Amino acid sequence: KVYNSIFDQAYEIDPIPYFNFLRKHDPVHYEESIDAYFVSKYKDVKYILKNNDIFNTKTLAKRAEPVMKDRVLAQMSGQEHKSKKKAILKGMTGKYLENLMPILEKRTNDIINKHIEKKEIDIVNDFGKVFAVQSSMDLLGINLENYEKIREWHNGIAKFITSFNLNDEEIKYSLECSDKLENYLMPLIKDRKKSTKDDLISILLEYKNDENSISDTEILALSLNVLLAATEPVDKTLAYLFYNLLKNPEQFESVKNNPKLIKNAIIETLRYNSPVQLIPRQVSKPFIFNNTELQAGDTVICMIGSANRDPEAYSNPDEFNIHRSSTSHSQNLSFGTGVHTCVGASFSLIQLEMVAILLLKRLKNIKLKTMEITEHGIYTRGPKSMVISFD
Ligand code: HEM
Ligand SMILES: NCc1ccc2[nH]ccc2c1
Repeated sequence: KVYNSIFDQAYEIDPIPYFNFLRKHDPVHYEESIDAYFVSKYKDVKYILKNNDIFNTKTLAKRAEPVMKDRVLAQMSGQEHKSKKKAILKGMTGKYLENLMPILEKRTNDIINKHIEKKEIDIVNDFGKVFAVQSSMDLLGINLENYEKIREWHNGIAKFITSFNLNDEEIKYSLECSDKLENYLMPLIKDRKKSTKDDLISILLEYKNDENSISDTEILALSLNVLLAATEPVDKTLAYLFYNLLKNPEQFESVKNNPKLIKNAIIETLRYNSPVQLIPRQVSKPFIFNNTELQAGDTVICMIGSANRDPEAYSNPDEFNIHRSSTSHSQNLSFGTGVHTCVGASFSLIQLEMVAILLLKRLKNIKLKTMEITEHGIYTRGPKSMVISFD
């Protein structure tokens, strides 16, 4: 009936032609392999995410609980969601943020110092994947000793969350990974209870729901939620940022000349190469977009990358342009919108600006070595490698 499928081999290699086709010819597109509709236009994605009652987050509960071990922020609503969301934000704002950022500068310079004498560095594999997990561990309060194993287990859990047809042996490994992370993490939650530090895990322990407190298994689930949420997109976005700047030498120079433009470059990178590509919701009642009827219990999947390149929301949407100013410009959907918008958005922009500015300060006469990237992932998406040389 319809011959263009999200799961075509061509899609993961280059989804942009698919974005353009779907928005123009099938904006609410059914995929029988996973019994879900993919939503490609900016207007409809925005509407879905802004109407949490019609499109709720219970979808993200069977695709999460197996590894998260208890309730995650997305599953919550009402006063509980708002107050716990505020608790998490407390660990990346105020005094917690003032303390964290010097530490993330250290993380960054320690990685740089590991590679500076080789005169090249892989922004994906040498920097991004290491910095991303370490920064998440520092946010939480986890000692960097076992960070290599933390990365391994994180990868296994993330794969279960971001995948669509896992086989039985792949599933069993993702679960093992989450037990090892639980086995590792629960003892530190039990130690943090007594001696209390100034980190996010202690914030969660001091939480007061009137006079109640989240169970340890729920602190673990929320701690795992932050670990997964903060790690995955940081690597990808840093790589995309430097790739796009170097592929547009004139814009790279504008940033070098006015470093303030770096914030805009990060935002444009998040729009152009959205590292979180899909956001699922469950339909709570009969509903219709364009011609396409949806029923209660159906699953819709917002295509963030498609929406962020919608010509109805941006002029020249498929061009990287750090100087976009609000013929047509909209707020991008890379952090979502509405009730469940990313709690880490402001911290992410601050952390990414710090790292980019330090890389630009210490690596002189940067030159691209990976002339053509190859990207992988349809749920979370980024380059396999992104190597740069420097003096
Ligand atoms: C460039 C970096 C990041 C991007 C692109 C990103 C993207 C997103 C998106 C698109 C959502 C919405 C998911 C939905 O509506 O179902 C989300 C939610 C969330 N993100 Fe991020 N995120 C990033 C960094 C972070 C960081 C650093 C944290 C730190 C803890 C974090 C924690 C969360 C949490 C807890 C949620 C759930 C929000 C809620 O349910 O109210 N993320 N993120
Ligand atoms: N907070 C960003 C984010 C959103 C969805 C995700 N699915 C797996 C990891 C992950 C991270």
